[PDB]
Amino acid sequence: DVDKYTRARNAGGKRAQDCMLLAAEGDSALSLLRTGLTLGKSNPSGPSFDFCGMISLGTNNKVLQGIVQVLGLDFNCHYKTQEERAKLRYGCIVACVDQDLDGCGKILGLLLAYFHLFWPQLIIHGFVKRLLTPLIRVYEKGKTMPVEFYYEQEFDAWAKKQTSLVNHTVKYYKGLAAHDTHEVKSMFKHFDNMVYTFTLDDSAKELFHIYFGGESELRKRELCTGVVPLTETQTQSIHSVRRIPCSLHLQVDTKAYKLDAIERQIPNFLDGMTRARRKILAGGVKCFASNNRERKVFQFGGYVADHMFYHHGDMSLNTSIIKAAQYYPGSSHLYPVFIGIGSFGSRHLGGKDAGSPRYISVQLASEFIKTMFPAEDSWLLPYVFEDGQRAEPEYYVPVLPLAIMEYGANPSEGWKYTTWARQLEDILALVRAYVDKDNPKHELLHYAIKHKITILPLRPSNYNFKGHLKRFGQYYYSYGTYDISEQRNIITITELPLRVPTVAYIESIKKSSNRMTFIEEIIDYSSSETIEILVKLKPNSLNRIVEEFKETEEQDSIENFLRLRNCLHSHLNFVKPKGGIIEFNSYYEILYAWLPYRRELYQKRLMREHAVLKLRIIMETAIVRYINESAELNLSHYEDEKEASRILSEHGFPPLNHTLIISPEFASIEELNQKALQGCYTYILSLQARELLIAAKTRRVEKIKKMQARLDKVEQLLQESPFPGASVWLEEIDAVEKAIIKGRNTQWKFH
Amino acid sequence: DVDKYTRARNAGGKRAQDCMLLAAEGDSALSLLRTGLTLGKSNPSGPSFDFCGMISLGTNNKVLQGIVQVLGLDFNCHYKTQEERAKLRYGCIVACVDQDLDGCGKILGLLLAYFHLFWPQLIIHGFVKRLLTPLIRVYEKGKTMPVEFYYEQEFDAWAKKQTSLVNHTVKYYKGLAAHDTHEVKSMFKHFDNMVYTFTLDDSAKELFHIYFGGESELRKRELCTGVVPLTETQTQSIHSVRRIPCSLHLQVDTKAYKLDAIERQIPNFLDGMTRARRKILAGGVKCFASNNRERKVFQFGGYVADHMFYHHGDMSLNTSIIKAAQYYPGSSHLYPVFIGIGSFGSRHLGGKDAGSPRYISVQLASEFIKTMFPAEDSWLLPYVFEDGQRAEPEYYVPVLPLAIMEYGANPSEGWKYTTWARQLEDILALVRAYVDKDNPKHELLHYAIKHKITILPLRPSNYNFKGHLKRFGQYYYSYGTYDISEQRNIITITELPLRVPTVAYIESIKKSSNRMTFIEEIIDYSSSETIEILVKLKPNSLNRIVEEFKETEEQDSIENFLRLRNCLHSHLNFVKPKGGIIEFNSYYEILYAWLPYRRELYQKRLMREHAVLKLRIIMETAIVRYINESAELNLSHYEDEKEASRILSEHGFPPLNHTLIISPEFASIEELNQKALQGCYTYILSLQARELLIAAKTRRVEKIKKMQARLDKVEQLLQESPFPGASVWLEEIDAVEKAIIKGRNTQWKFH
Repeated sequence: DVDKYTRARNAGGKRAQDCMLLAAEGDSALSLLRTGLTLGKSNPSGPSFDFCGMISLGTNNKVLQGIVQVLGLDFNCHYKTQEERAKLRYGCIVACVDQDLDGCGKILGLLLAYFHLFWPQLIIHGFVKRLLTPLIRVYEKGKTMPVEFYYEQEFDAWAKKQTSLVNHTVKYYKGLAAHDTHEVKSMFKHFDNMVYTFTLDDSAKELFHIYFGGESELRKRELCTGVVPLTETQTQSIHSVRRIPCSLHLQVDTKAYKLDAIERQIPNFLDGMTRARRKILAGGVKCFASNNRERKVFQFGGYVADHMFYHHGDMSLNTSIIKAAQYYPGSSHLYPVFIGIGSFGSRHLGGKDAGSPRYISVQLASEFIKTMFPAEDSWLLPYVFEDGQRAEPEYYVPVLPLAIMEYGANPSEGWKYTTWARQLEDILALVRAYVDKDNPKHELLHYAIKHKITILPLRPSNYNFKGHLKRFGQYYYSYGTYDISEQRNIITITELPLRVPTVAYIESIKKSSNRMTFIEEIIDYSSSETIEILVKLKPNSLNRIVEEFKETEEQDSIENFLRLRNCLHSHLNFVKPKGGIIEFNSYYEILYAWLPYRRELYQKRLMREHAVLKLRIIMETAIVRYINESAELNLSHYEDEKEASRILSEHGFPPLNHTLIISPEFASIEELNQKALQGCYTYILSLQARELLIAAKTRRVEKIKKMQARLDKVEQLLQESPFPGASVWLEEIDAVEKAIIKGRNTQWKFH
Repeated sequence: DVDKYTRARNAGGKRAQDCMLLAAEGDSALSLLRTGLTLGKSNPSGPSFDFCGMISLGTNNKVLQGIVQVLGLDFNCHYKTQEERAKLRYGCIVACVDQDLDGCGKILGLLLAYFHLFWPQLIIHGFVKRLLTPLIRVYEKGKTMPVEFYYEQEFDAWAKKQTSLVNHTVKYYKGLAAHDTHEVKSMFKHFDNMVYTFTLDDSAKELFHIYFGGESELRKRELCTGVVPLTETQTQSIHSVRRIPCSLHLQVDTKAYKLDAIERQIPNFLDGMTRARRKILAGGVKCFASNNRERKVFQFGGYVADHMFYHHGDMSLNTSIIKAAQYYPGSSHLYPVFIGIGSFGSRHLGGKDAGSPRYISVQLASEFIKTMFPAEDSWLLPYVFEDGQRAEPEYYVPVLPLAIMEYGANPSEGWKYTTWARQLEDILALVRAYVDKDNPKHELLHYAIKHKITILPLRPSNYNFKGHLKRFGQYYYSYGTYDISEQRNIITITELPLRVPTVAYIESIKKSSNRMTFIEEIIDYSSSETIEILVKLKPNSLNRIVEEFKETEEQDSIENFLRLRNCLHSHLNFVKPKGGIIEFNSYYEILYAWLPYRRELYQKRLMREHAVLKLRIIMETAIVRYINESAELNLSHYEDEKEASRILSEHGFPPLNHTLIISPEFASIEELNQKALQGCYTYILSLQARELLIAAKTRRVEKIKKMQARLDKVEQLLQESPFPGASVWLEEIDAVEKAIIKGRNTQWKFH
């Protein structure tokens, strides 16, 4: 009487120990198992419904009770003896789960933890097993049998010794549903050698406690370093004899699931955005690069999912896109990525009153984005590859540290992550002092970096805030403003605390029975982006209010009667670039850690530009040479490109990689050098007729002069006193500041 | 004490009749109203929270009770006198809703119906009003004031008398959230003249009954003709004095909402697909046109939303994409649009056991789609324009009628539309008889079309069905198969009825108490795409079953004890091309109606091909002429394109529209003629250097000969005995049949 349970024919009988129970993650996995278990004559030696059943994974848990019932497990008894283990209705249980994060690692980790908590001996004696399907298959043209890898590292090692992947197709199978019909048949042909047994080692005892249940502050230490992939020796030992240590599964598969959940809520300290928000920014740059023509939010959401591999659903995608374009006092973005065209929400509902994505249009803030996130060094960043395809970068390195300049909050599902934006002027002073060698505090600040002296101040931003920011002890408090009307017995609230929604604030007063004894009517006549709230007092309650809140030094009676004060508690917990959690004591430490990344990115931006510019000078010089000699190198008298290319070679024209020189993209300098000069003469054969005109040639000649002048400039930029590219960094800070000032003069509309 | 209610300052007082209550559709609309009502000094004469309140639209309805409470309405009293109407707390109620289908038409239609049912006099005396915001604004470069239209007909009339729209930007505001900050201020500057009053006329009484309540069978006749837009005279009368008749609102706004809901679940009879599925097919053709490289379902879903204006959410989009690629016995698609790579579901769960769109990849069935939906006549179809941008076509006209060859369910109401796929051989015989003049039944069939004689048979498809299709009376029945094991008292079900899921079938037997008295265990050992179910009988129940189901002549005792019979009930209700619902008595009537559309599409396909081919011959001849004279017309000795174009003109080279001739796109013959010969010389100036080679010229010269030969062929095709393009239609049927046969030899994998 167990739902989605297909019993084996021999289950519970004399051959019960020969039977295996397949635990599938869901209905799709069950369909795959049913296909494999019913191959019949096509797979004579493979498993069938003889000695093999299926159960769906879907003490109080109902699905776990079904597994116990079908297996005949008893909680009190310890299966320390073979005779006792023979009482079970199945020989073993095999988990068939996806090889993704919400697969093995969470579903399989819980299953291992459940067995480890109650029946540790079953894991010791090999009762719990796992189905390890291939993760990557490489298909080559002309070959029907692919090369299959069970780990990412194995494919990487194999790809190193290939020197060519143009004729190889690489497909990722991170879920059971990804396997095609012919692949399912192949796996069940060798079903025996893809069943792996779990072993309980000494390290698994504490690891199970850390990742499942128990006290915190021990799981936190684990999640502060990142995931270490299994080495080649470890994988080979797993493959040599098909036994997977429980510790190895927990510290790779389960930790990666834990880190992924955190990375969805806590941003990287380099750019101050999460992976979901980084996909939107990366997708936003691509979508609006050609033309900054406004798109509907749902239309742009489709672009991000199609290009940036966003698979978490449009509900979260549209919400995150809308939040990226909201601009109001108290919004999470002081400098929104997008320009909001329509009603994107107000401070009164905390941004929850945004319009529908169907009618709401979005547009990239081109002036701010192109200066804060330069496109030149976006090729130089490390990138995330999802199923072998390039996705949003691992992190951005903006001109100014966005993790410091914005407002960030997160629900208490892990580290708290509260961030309060610092002043733009304070941030500019610190960065300019670090970069400008003529700054009076340049030497002082550099010496302070290595000694943590924080010579310059970082203060909370008070932009779009008509209140007071006061510091008492070690905390800042934001105060609202109010007006008292003695004649008509009205207290008018003209400003709320820094990030307090209006509607939620009204409910806070209304749910306070003590304060409602002095008031009878609250009317919210506030405009958009401005607070003006009518509080109707009782006829003689104004004097009673003063004597009930005592007017402490930090908070006035009205500021106590009306909750017009809040503490700016900051929890500076971020995600490291290589993975893990880093905790910062102060806002300066975040800025100090971001400085080396931006400093080194400028250095490697000029090195690549120097290499690219040198190649482009060679190519444009050859093109100009052809235009002058095109009349007497009249290619119309030659049969085809092969003959034309031979003629060009005999005249000394250099063979070049046309596409690589035009668009180097994500090419390293050493990769660029070994491929640029090894090409063809397409850069000549693809020249249009309009390019041979006198004016067209003259513009090309002038372009060569500019590159040669720019080439000498780049060499000077590399030999700079503070560090290479320091002057480039300084002028880009000014450009960012002008964009921010222009965006603040408007309502982040820019036109 | 009403939620989301902002009372006016003068509401309920002496100036209560001067106050107006704004009823907003949602929170986003409320934010827009708050912005407008609090402009203050910027809008001195505009409305403020004086004499104006806001209420949210969200007897038993809680939201309607709030409106009654704030307005002080009494159900029993009839507001036939001015003195009685003065008791209301507000002078009037104004509905602020989106100008889309799920705006005015549904929310506003229900509000009008609610007032009409209880207080008809309020509508008569003008208590119920509407805020009519601009629907379309046209912005011209250099002008800050746009041209605003409240109806799409007004914009169409205005666009007719415009020379060009190259310097005009057209934006659609179908929701209140679409209005930008500067547009909201402009609307509230003239708030008075955008408030329209509803009037109750004689025709509104039955229209309110038809569209709201009143059982049915009277609304069906209304929804069988399509929406008639308001004429110019009607709109001008509405604008002259701002009064909107209730009948006009119901017959346009409310009716369009009703038709849109039906069109989301009932397909068009020309292509047998709904608007949502047509977007996926149209998006699928675009996405996989360049390369049929497989993409994840969520990735492809993003493409459809971004390009085909699919705004109904990824939950329905991913489900519809998966259904379009499912191929199993009993699936809705006998000829799926896509190739399913992965686990897309099985017959056991009725396709509900599909894999997650994250791990599931999709690919276009290029061979079948390119033949069933030719790309050459997809330019000629009428197209849907959403917010002024081209979307999926209004309908497709395939080579064979897809509305007849597939299975339709319509699970949720909607005229109980149901279709059972007809035999492919029968359909081919009918269409070939109509098209082939040498067919023995060609003359007989043509006589039958105008007399409804249905000489040829149309039988239900039995493909992928190991059962029996029997006809008793006027209905077909599908029978499953079973095997009885006398020795072990086991009944084995080897086949189910036509579209009966396995899991749901098992529950049907288990929920039958009388049937469960004869059995104790049902085991589903069935493979994928094959039924094999173990039914364990009671030790002495085989004989009792025979005597308890009476052995009907039509239905066997076991076929009665086990529900192995189902009736193929079909309700052939479809959507007309121009809108509305058409009811078909038989399957051949649907084929007869589809024939003229496919016949005329071939005629206009050859007309446009004849025009395009004539232009391309001129352009290629000029290009070939230039290549021969390129050495003598050495353009390298001229300054710019302007000088080069002048030289080309002096040599007799014709000016041509390069882009239009190469890619005519959605251009009519008359539009093509007036624009093709009016252009620049880019077709010469954009020629690459590789095009001047001897082999390149020779291929171009041979291409001209093929077009000239093809031009004479097209002229012969237009003068054909049955009708123009009959032979083209005949040979395209063969191509479709080969694609279908090839797709059936594989599992619709084509590999």
